[PDB]
Amino acid sequence: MVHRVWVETAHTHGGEYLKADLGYGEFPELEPIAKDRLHIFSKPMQLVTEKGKENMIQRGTYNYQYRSNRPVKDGSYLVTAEYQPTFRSKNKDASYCEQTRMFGKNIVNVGHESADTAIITKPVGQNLEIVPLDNPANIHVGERFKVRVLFRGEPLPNATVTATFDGFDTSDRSKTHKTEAQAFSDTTDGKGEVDIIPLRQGFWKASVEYKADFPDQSLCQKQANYTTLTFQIG
Amino acid sequence: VHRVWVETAHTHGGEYLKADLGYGEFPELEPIAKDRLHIFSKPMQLVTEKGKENMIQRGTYNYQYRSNRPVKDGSYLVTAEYQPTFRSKNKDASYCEQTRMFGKNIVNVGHESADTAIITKPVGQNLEIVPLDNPANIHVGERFKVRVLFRGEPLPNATVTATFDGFDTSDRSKTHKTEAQAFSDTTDGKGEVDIIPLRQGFWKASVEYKADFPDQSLCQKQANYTTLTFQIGH
Ligand SMILES: [Cu+2]
Ligand SMILES: [Cu+2]
Repeated sequence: MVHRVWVETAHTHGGEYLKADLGYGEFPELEPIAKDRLHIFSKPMQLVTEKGKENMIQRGTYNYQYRSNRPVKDGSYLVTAEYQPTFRSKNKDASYCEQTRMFGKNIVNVGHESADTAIITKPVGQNLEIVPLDNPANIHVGERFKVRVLFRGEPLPNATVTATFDGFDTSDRSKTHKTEAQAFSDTTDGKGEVDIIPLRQGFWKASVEYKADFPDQSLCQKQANYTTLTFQIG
Repeated sequence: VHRVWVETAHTHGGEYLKADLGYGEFPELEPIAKDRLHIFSKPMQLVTEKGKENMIQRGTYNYQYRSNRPVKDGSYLVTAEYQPTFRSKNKDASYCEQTRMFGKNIVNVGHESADTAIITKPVGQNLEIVPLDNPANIHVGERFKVRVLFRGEPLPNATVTATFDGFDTSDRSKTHKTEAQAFSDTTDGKGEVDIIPLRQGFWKASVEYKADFPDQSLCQKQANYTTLTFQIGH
């Protein structure tokens, strides 16, 4: 089971509590975070609004449910989740250390006709980050949704960005646990940007991963980053 | 980056089969340049019940081929090969790399032809996409199973992408994009993957594999780029 990270938000109208969910596992099926994984999510998910980044409270039936501190107004906001860095041993004969980090970012439009770009287009500081350059509410089927990929604050050229949606691939309860089939794939340009072309309406997840050398070679050797951006089309 | 694919005209029973060798950027057919003629030193092959036969290079442009004889209703293969070429590569050192490319097109002659006897048998391409079903039976959103073979054996964990003519067209030029894919997934332990087409049209599936060259005394690395073209819908 690969175990990737993404973020989901329920339909929220202005003035009520924004409920969100931390998906850790196989998209799009949410699952409770296991006992041996809790230390990985030591820091709660964050809500990004005009006042900035604020912590969310882990309230709900399951341990992956979060609720906003105060009610939220209409606008376009971000919900971010982080898999805190973990170290593990790998090989291939001269085993080595790898640091895994994962990030999830969800675009949430609180209120109909809300398609702001001021907040959602600003980088939030994730090691590997997908910054939307437009609001998904304006993107119809067949239109292009430009995003930028940033690694360590700089644009990432030639990075493979894939994208899928809930209901595209429907199989493999647990028999393979393989990564889901993608409905889109393309590489970023020199400015780190790529146009996602959605062919279906629904809840979409875009994904990018980068593997590189760890900065401090005297502590660890490799670093792997998996990042997703979740949004709505239509 | 030039790649190999095959296109076939709409063909009925009793007429010659016209096919085109695409060497370049899909789906723009281009004449094979003077300095590239030696690479395509063997003609495109037509695979039928009687096996593999050479096609005849007839037409205004040098990428155009016809079958030797009029073809009957059925399901046939048209294959093209970019013959192995060696080039030097630097990292710092210098090593030999052999490049080979393959293309295969499933062509149904007759409006009701959905045979599988010919198109599902491997042809012997070093890197090959073997269809396990006829695409004429595949409607939009259904699964089209293929297997990937490398040196005759199934190739697991290989990335297969797919796109169609007309998917990415914006601002295409001699120095631009339109490599965007409408599908991407990895093969399983049996080398099989289900392409899920979301639109009708002229589709191309692609896979590549970089490995060590067999005879390390002569060359070091090998790179294979392989295509499968087909029609979805009518
Ligand atoms: Cu509503
Ligand atoms: Cu016809």
